[PDB]
Amino acid sequence: MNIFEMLRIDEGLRLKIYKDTEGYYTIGIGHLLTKSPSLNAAKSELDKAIGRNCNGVITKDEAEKLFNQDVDAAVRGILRNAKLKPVYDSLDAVRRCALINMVFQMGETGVAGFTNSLRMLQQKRWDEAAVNLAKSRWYNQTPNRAKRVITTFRTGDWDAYKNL
Repeated sequence: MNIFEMLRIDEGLRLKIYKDTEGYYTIGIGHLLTKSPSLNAAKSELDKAIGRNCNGVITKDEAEKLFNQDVDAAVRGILRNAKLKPVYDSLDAVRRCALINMVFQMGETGVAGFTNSLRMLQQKRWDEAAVNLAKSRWYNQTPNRAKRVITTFRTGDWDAYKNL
């Protein structure tokens, strides 16, 4: 399993504009278009993102391209972040994937605010950090996905995703 397959399991694939768990306008493989309430603002972002007139609809191909960009940007963001980089560097390949998934879902900023868990992750206190990560809006709002990611940090392997 790899980062793309893992995220693709968590996010899904929709070729028509849709709403987030959060109510936000999205398309493809979890690509947020706008946090604005108008479908029209969304459409516009969409066409800006793709370089064509899409009329709210994209191809598989366009979805994966956006996905390639998004993943690349998540990793580069982690690398640039003073709070994130040190943790990322300290982790093994599998756990690195779990951080990357959090970053993709919630942005650099959001994750960098998980101060205490980050600390425990750096320290390799897997069980403690899993307990701390669960005490969040993130877990309460998207418990099945949060639990998959959390198991991944706890175990260091891909079993939470085997099922799926």
